[PDB]
Amino acid sequence: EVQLVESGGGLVQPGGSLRLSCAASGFNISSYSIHWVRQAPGKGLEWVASISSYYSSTYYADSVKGRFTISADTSKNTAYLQMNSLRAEDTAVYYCARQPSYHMYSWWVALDYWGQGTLVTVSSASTKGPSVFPLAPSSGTAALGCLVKDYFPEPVTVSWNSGALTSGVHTFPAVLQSSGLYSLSSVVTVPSSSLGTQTYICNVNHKPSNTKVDKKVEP
Amino acid sequence: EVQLVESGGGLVQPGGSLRLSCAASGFNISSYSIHWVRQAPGKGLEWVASISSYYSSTYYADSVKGRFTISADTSKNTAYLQMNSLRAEDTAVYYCARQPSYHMYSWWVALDYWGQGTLVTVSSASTKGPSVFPLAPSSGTAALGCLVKDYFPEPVTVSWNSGALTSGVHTFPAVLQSSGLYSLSSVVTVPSSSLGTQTYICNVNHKPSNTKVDKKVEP
Amino acid sequence: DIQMTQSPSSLSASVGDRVTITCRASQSVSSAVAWYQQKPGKAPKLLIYSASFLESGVPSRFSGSRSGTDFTLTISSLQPEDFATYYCQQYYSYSAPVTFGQGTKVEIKRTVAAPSVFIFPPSDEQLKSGTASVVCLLNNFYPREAKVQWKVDNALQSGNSQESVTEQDSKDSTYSLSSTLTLSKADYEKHKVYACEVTHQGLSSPVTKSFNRGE
Amino acid sequence: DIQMTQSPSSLSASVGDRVTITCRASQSVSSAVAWYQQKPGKAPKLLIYSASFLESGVPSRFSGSRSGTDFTLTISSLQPEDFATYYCQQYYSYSAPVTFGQGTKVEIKRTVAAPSVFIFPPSDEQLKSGTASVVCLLNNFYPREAKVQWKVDNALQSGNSQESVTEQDSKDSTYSLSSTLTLSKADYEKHKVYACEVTHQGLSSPVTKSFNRGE
Amino acid sequence: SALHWRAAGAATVLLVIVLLAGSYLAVLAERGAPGAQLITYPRALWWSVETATTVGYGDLYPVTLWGRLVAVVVMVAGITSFGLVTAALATWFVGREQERRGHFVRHSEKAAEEAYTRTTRALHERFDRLERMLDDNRR
Amino acid sequence: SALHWRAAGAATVLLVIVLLAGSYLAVLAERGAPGAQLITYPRALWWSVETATTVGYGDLYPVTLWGRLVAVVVMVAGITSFGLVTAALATWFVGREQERRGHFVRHSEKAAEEAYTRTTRALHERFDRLERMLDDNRR
Amino acid sequence: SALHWRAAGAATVLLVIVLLAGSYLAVLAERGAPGAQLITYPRALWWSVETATTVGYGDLYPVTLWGRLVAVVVMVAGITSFGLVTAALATWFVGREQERRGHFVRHSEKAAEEAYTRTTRALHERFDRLERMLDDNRR
Amino acid sequence: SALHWRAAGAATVLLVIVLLAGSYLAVLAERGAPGAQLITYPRALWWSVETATTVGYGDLYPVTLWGRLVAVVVMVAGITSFGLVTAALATWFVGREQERRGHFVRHSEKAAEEAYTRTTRALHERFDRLERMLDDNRR
Repeated sequence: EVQLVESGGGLVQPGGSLRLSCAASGFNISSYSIHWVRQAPGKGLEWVASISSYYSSTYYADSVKGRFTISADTSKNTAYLQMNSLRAEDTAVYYCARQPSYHMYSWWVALDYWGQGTLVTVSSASTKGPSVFPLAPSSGTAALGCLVKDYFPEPVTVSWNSGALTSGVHTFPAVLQSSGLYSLSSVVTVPSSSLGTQTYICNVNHKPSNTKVDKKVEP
Repeated sequence: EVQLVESGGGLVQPGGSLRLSCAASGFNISSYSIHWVRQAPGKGLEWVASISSYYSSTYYADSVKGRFTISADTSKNTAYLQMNSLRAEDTAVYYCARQPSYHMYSWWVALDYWGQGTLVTVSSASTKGPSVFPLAPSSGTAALGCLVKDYFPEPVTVSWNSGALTSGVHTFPAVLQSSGLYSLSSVVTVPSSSLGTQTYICNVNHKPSNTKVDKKVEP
Repeated sequence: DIQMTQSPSSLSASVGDRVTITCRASQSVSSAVAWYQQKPGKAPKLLIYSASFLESGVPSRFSGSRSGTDFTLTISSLQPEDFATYYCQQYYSYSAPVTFGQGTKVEIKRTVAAPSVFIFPPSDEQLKSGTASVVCLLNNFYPREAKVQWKVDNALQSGNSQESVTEQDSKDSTYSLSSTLTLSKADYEKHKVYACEVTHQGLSSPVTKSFNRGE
Repeated sequence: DIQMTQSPSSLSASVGDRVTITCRASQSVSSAVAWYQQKPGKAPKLLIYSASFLESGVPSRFSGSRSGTDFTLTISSLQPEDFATYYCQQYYSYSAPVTFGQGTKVEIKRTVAAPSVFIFPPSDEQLKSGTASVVCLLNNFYPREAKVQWKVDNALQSGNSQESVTEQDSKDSTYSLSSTLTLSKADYEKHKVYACEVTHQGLSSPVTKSFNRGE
Repeated sequence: SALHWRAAGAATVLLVIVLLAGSYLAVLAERGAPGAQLITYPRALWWSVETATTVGYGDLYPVTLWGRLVAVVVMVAGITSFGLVTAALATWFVGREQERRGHFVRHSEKAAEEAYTRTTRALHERFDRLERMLDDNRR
Repeated sequence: SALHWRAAGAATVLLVIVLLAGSYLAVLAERGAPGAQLITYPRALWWSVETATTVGYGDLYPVTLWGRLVAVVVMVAGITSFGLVTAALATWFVGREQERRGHFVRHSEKAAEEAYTRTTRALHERFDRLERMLDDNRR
Repeated sequence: SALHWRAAGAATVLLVIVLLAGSYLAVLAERGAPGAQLITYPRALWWSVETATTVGYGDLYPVTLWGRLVAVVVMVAGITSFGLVTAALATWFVGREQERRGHFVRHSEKAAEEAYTRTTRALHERFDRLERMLDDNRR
Repeated sequence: SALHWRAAGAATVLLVIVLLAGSYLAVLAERGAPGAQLITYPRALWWSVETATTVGYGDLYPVTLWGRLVAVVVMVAGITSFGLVTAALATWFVGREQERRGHFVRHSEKAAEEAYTRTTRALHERFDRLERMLDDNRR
C-alpha cells in the first residue's frame, strides 16, 4: 500500500541546518521522483526540491539554492532534503509528495500521493512550556476560557474537561508574540445556570515542551 | 552563378579504379551536401553516394560499398568519388548534384541543382579510332551524311559545317557492332538546289582517341 | 520558470452554486496543469491531472478546461463538503514542474450575523509574573470583515493588540475573533478603564464591552 | 531503406491530353518526394519538391498530390515538348535519402507520317579498306513500330543488318530508323541489285528503294 | 609464483657455481707455476670471490694461461650477477611508478566517466520528456 | 610520510654494522695466523672498507678460514649497499618525471571535463528548442 | 638485418679494439721502465682485463707516463662497457612493462571505443523513434 | 656550450680535481709513515685513479690515519662520479620509453576524439533533421 513518511522535522536556530527524510513505501523510488513541497505557517503552497533518482537528477526552487541539497539513497528507500543556512523564513510544514518519472503516460498525473509533512521551525527562540491563565467568565449564554500563553515551539492542543465540553468551543489559532513565543486563547460559551453546577477545565498539552497541564476556570 | 563540374570519367580495365571530382561553383560545399547519382548506359537513374561535409557524414547505396569511397575537400571546393574495384556493370554517366543540409526549410527542395555528369566506362576492351566515310546524296529535299564507323568507346560528337547546318539534322544513336566497336551515321536533308552551290561537311570528334575529322560532302 | 496567477483570491458562495476558478500561466504550459484541493489540516488532494482528465476517485462535479494559457477548474453544483483551498499547479517547466498558484479558498455564504462580544480582564496570577494582558472576543459572527479597537480610559490603543479569527465553523458557519492587549503590570495599573471597541457589518450601534480595574 | 514502385512503365499520349503518373513508397515517406523531368541527353530537372510545391520556374501544367504513401504527378493539358523520362524520388529514409523510381517515359503521340525512305551507296574509300556497307533510312516516320528487309538481288538478307531509331523529336514528334548492311568487298561485287525493303503501319504499299552499283 | 626467487636464486646459484669453479680450476691449474701458491681449493674459494666482487686484494691469484681464462670469466660473471640484481631492484622501484601511473589514471578516468555518463543520462531524461510532450499530448 | 630514508637508511645502517662486524670478526680471528697482521681493529677498520668498496689495496687482509667468511660477507654487503642506493637515484629521477608527467594529466583531463560538460549544456539547449518547436507550434 | 646488434655489437667491437690496443700500447711502452714486466702482450692481455673489470690484482701493470695514459683509458672503458649493459638491463625490464602496460592500454582503450560506439548506435535509435512518433502520429 | 656537456664535463672536471687532490694530499700526508712510499705526487696521481675506479693494484697507497681519510674520500668520489653518469645513460634509455609511451597517448587519444566528436556531430545532424520534420511540416 503506497504511502509516504516525512520525518526529521524539528526546531533549529536560524542559520543552523536540518535534514528531512521521505521514507517511501509502496513504490520503488528507483523508478520514481520525490518532491519536497513546503507550506509556510498559515500561508500557501510552495515547492522546494525535487529529484528523479532514475535519470540521476535534482531540481530546486529559486527561493533556495546555496542552501538546500536534495538527494536520495536507493539502497534504503528514501529521498532526503538537506536544509542548510536556514533562514527565519524557512519555517513551515514540509510535505514530500511523488510523481511518475518520464516514462509512459504515468508522468501526466501531477503529484500522485502526498505525505503528511513535518514541521521545521527555524527560530532563535528557546523551547518553553506555556503558562495557563484562567479566563474568568461573567455576565444561558456565558463565555469563559484559558490563555495558553508564552510557549514554544508550535503546536499545542487544548481540550475541555478531558472531553466533556466539546460543543460551542473556540480554541483559537495561536498568534506569535513579538517576544518570539506563540500564545493562544481557547474560549467557550456555556449556560449561566451551569457556572455553579457544571465544572469547566481546559487541558493544555505541549508536546515539544513535553509538558501538559489542566486548569480550572472558576469565577 | 551556381553550377557543378563532374570530371575524371573515362575508360577503366574491369577491376581497376577511378576518382571522379565534382568541383562546386556557386555555393559553399561546406554548408551543403553533394550527391553522386549515376545512370546505366541508356537505363534509368540510380544514386550512389552522398556526403554532407557539413555534418562530417557520408552515405552509400547498397549497389556499392566495399568499393566506392565518397569524400570531399572543403579546402578547395570539390567532392570526389573514389570508385575502386570497378565492375563491368559500373559503366555509366556519373552526375553529381546538390541538396541543402539539414537547415532552415532548405532541405525540402530535392536535388535542386544537378551537374552534367562524366562517363566512366569500364571494360577490358581497348580504345581505337573510327573511320569517316561519306554518304553521297542524290535525287528541295535531299539527304546526305557521314558514317562514323568502327570506334570505341563512346562517345563521339558530330556537327555540320562547324554549325552552319543545324536545322533538319538527324545524328543517329550509335549501335554496338559485333566486332566490339560502335558506329553510327549522321544524316541530314538539304534542298537539291544547293548541292552544287552550298557546301556540306560533317565535323567528327571522337575525343576518347583524339580523332578530329572534317569530311566535305559532295554528290 | 513559469509563474501562476490564480483568480479569485477568495470566493464565497452557497451550495448547489456553480463555482469556476481560473488560473493563467506566465507562458506556454502545454495542457500540463493540475488541480489540488486542500482541507484545513491535510496535505493537498489531487483532482485534475492534465487540466483535462480527473484522478480516479474524484467527485463528478469537477472539471478542467484549457484555454491555451488560461485554465479554469469548475465545480458543477457545489456540494456541502467541497470547501477548501484549491491550488492550481503547472508541471511543464523543466525546473521540476511544480509551481503552485496563490490558491483560491472557497467558503460557505450565509445570512448576516452580529458578534457576541466578551471581555476578560487580566488573570490575577498573570500579574504576579509582570505583564498583564486584556482580551476581547467577538463570538460566532459573519462576515469575517470586522474590526475591534481598544481603549484604556477612552484613549485609542495602537499597535499592541493581536487578533486571530477561527476557521469558518462546521455548522454555525460563523467566524470567531479574539483580540488582546498587553502591558507591563506597572502600566496596566496606570489607568482604570479597559474597554474593547467593536464595529461590524451587522450592528446598528458598535458594541462596546469593557470594565474598570479592580472590582 | 525505402524502395520505389512507379507506374506506368511506359506512357503514350498526345498533346492537350492530361497525364497522371503514380509512385508508391515501399514505406512511410513524410511528403518527402520530388518530381524529375529528364530530356534524353541532359540530366534531370526538378519539377516537384515536398511532393506538393514546385521548383521556381516550372510549367503550370505540373503538379503532384500525396496519397499517404501513393504519389502522383499530373500534367494538365499536355504540351508538345513536355515529352521526356520522368523520375520519382523519395528523400526521407536517412539512407540519405534519394531512391528513384524505375521511371515512366511519356512519349508524345500523334498521327502517322510519311517514312521518307532512302538508301546510300557504300563510300568509295570503304571498299579500298576491304569492307563495303550499304545503309537505308526511314527519315521522319511514325510510329516507331517498323521493320526493314534487305535484298541483295531480290534475295532476302538475314543477320548482318543493324537498326537504330532516333529518339522522338521535339517538334516533328516523329521517329527515324536507320539500317545498314555489311559485306566484305569481294561479296559486294558478287551481286548487283541492292534494294532496301520497307514496311509500315502507315503505308498502302511497302516502299522499296535501291541503287545500281557503279552506275 | 616465486619466479622472482627462481630468477634471483638462479643468478645466485649460477654465481656460487662459478665461485666454486674458479676455486676448482684456478687451483689444479696453479701447480708448478712461478709464484704459484694458489694450489689449494679453499684458498681459491676466496680467490673467486675477490674476483667476482672485483676486490683483488692481491694475495691469492693465478699466473697461468688457462688459470687466467677461468679468472676473467669469474670477473665478468660477478659483474653480470650484480648488474642484473641491481636492474631487478629497479623493477621494484620504477614498478611502483606503474602502480602510481595506474592509480592516477583512476581519479582522472573517474572524473570523466561521471561527466560522460551523467550526460548520456541527461539525454535519456531529455528524450523521454520530449517523447512525452508527444504521443501523450496528441493522444 | 615518505619511507625513502627508512629503506635507504636501513641499507646504510645494515652496511655500517657489517662494516663494523668484519672489522670485529676478522680481527680476533687473525691472531696466531701466518702473515696475520690484521690483529688490530683500527687497521681492520680500513680493511672492511677496501672490502666493501671492493678496492683491495692489498696491505691488510685475513688468511684464516673464519676470518675470510666474515670478509666475503663484507664484500657482498658493500655491493648490496651501493647497488640499492644507485637504484634509489634512478627511482628519484624517474619518479620526478612522473610528477611532471602527472601534471600533464591536468591539461589532458580537466580540458575534457569542461568540454564534455559544455556539450551537455548544449544537448539540452537543443532539446529545449524542439520542445518549444512543438509546444509553441502546436499547443 | 637488425639495429640492436649493430649498436650493441659496435660497443662490443670498439671494446675489444681498445682491449687489444692497451695490450698493444702499454706493452712496448713498458720496456726499460722501473718495475716494467708488462713487456709482453699475452701478459698485458690479462692486464687490460683487471684494468677494465677494475680488479687490479697487482702483479702486472705499467710504470711509464704513456703506458699509464693507456691504462686509465682502459679503466674508464670498462666502467663504460658495463655501465651501459646495466642501464640497458633496466630499459629492457622497464620497457617490457610498457608492453604489458601497453596491453593494459588495449583493455582500457578498445573497451571505450566499442562502448562510445555502442551508444552512438543508440543515440540514433531514440532519435529514429521520435521521428516515427511524429511522422507516424501526425502525417 | 651545450649543457649536456656542461653537466657531463662538470662531473668530469670535478673528477679530475679529486684525481689531482688525493694525489696532492695523500702524498705529503705519507711522509714519515710506516710503509709509506707514496711520498710523490705523480705516483699518487695514479694512486687516486686506482682509488676512484676502485682497482687497487696495490703498489702505491697510504698507511697513515689522515692519509687514509683522504683515500676513502677518493674511493667514494669515484663511485659517485660514475654512478651518476650511469644513471644518466638510463635517462636516454628509459627516456625513449617516454617517447614510446607518449607516441602512444596520441594514437589512443586520437582514436577516441574521433569516435566521440563524430558522435556530437551524429547528434546535430540527427537534431536538425528531426527539427526539420517539425515546424516545417506543420508550417
